[PDB]
Amino acid sequence: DAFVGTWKLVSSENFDDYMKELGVGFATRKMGGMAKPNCIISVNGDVITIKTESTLKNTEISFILGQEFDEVTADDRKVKSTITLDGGVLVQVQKWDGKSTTIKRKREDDKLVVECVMKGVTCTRVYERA
Ligand SMILES: CCCCCCCCCCCCCC(=O)O
Ligand SMILES: Fc1cc2nc[nH]c2cc1Cl
Repeated sequence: DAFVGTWKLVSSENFDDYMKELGVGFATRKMGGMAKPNCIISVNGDVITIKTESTLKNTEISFILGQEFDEVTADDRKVKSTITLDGGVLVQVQKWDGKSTTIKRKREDDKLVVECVMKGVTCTRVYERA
């Protein structure tokens, strides 16, 4: 849809703080902090795939909107994830150990804007088409 494409990270604010609030240790925060991943989003019927590719790590999720799935995150959390579409925004929630974080992906002009929230910390990442 609006989301399908190959996207490259162009900007990020507060991602270290976000990773810290998730419990990510220093070595992994250091690897994530200056990573400039690509995000490849595709759809085949009911099934949406999001690949995230960077020099040191590749991850992938495939899902159906509104159906919970098990996910291993890039920082090795084992989470239960659910993704829905709300007003054109893809809203992902991850739940583990009684905690939750939300990742919202939205299309704005030329950009794919991703907002990640954990407790009082909000991170914003912007991608542009590769
Ligand atoms: C190898 C570096 C891994 C860094 C671990 C980061 C923690 C996972 C949070 C990912 C939030 C997704 C944001 C996005 O799609 O831009
Ligand atoms: F959040 C991330 C997720 C990733 N998955 C693969 N490489 C990545 C780099 C970053 Cl920073």
